[PDB]
Amino acid sequence: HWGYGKHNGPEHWHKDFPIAKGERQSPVDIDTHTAKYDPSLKPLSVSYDQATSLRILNNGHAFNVEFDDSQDKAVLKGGPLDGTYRLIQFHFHWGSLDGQGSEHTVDKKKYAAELHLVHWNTKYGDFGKAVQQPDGLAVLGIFLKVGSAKPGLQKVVDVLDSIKTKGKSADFTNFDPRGLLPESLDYWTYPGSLTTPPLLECVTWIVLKEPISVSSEQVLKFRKLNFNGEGEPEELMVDNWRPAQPLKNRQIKASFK
Amino acid sequence: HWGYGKHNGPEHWHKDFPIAKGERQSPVDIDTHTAKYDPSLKPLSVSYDQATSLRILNNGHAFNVEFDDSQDKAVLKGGPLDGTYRLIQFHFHWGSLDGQGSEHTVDKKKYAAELHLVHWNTKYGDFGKAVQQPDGLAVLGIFLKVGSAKPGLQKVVDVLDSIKTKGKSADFTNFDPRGLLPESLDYWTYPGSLTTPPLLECVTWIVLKEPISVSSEQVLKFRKLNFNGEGEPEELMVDNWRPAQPLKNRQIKASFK
Ligand SMILES: Nc1cc(Cl)c(S(N)(=O)=O)cc1S(N)(=O)=O
Ligand SMILES: Nc1cc(Cl)c(S(N)(=O)=O)cc1S(N)(=O)=O
Ligand SMILES: [Zn+2]
Ligand SMILES: [Zn+2]
Repeated sequence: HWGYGKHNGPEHWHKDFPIAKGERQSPVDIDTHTAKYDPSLKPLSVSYDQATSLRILNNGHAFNVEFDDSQDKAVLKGGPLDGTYRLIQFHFHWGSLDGQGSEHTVDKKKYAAELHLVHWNTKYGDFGKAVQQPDGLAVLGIFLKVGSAKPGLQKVVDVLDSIKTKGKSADFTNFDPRGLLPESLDYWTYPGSLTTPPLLECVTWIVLKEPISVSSEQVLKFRKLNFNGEGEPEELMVDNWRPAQPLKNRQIKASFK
Repeated sequence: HWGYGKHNGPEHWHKDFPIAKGERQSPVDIDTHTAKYDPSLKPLSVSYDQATSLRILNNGHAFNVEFDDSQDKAVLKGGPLDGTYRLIQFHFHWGSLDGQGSEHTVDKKKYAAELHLVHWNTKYGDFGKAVQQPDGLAVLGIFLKVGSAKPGLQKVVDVLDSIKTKGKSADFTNFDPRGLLPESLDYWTYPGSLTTPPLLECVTWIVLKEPISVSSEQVLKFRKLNFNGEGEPEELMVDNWRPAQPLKNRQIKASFK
């Protein structure tokens, strides 16, 4: 029964998931002056041309847009990564107000929301096996700020009415995640973890420097979702972000000067 | 985006909810000289000894005090009712000034506010199924006039600061709704509807004749609530009442002579 409230939120998670106090937890604050440029990092390769989305699900804390990951259709490669990582799902974290919502921060700046594109390393065969490995996942993180609308996001926001409450799903085919990417692929990278329970330390984080812009009306529709099931008292799905965790013995690398 | 303003208030609701012009809409004016005494009505049975409140919520138009309705703990029976109705929530409607705020009127008299205790018929299993039935709900309505304070109301007014804006909730356990009841259970009854969208024609209305008294300071605290979300321009939550609707082919019955 973990969640984001006073009695079950991030400060409680360590009781059920002791790794919450581990050595490579996420998210973190990105200190842009301390991050070091690494000229040995390769360009990021984001190959989403054959992506095939299947479904969208309200899982009780956010919503996941799911993909067919049974062949290499949508893959992340290059950058800090060795080998091939297949897209399985994306989701967001967001706030109750525009001044908060992101998980990562940039010189302590919080964005209104953060998009996570989750990928698993094909050398481990399946997602479930991959999360047991220190290099099992690669998450592409993208900040959202409020300003102009993101056209490529509108098909997501218009389906949210149909998955308002916990446990609802809807068909969501033919969704192109390329419409959620900023112009630049300039990034920061560090070794970390899932930001939700079970908090497994299996993620290579790749956080893009350039935010995308979404409109106030688009993020308002996120905030009309519900944490609760149908027929239960309404609890708006807002503030589903974990705050920054201690960097400990890690270095954040920059792909750019 | 229905509400109570000039451009989205009760006179607009029929566009989205055509039943607003239906044959059994609420509230109504209670013409006390036309209501007929029915000696075949049984005494009302209000059994609230085991009620267990859980939470209070600002839903953007009023606030709801919610109950655990997963067993028969707080039930309404008798009167005009067949079977057992379980308490799910209560809320109020109120005005900007003491001369208005009630939904029902009594010989055209408007009270400062009106309390609605909402109950669903256990034969339909859940609230959501109950509102689809002509005998699905029973609402106990109680008028508020301004005079002496209502001691049993003060725990509600003191929590309102913590739910000032739309979408906020707070724990609200151990609240006894018996402290909101007048001495007499003398009532009027008629078949009607929800008074808010979706305006479903599923309610047996039971309106008590005896008002309760609340102090000016108590109703002032209702009027400090906000329709708006946090960080938005302030719009005081006042005048959240629907005016009287046409009686059409209905009879109001009185439990008393
Ligand atoms: N399965 C999963 C995997 C990752 Cl990697 C992440 S996150 N937030 O670390 O990207 C979140 C989730 S989920 N669906 O529990 O929110
Ligand atoms: N759910 C509900 C049920 C009833 Cl019955 C009524 S009322 N005003 O008819 O009592 C009001 C509401 S609510 N929460 O939308 O204001
Ligand atoms: Zn995430
Ligand atoms: Zn009401």
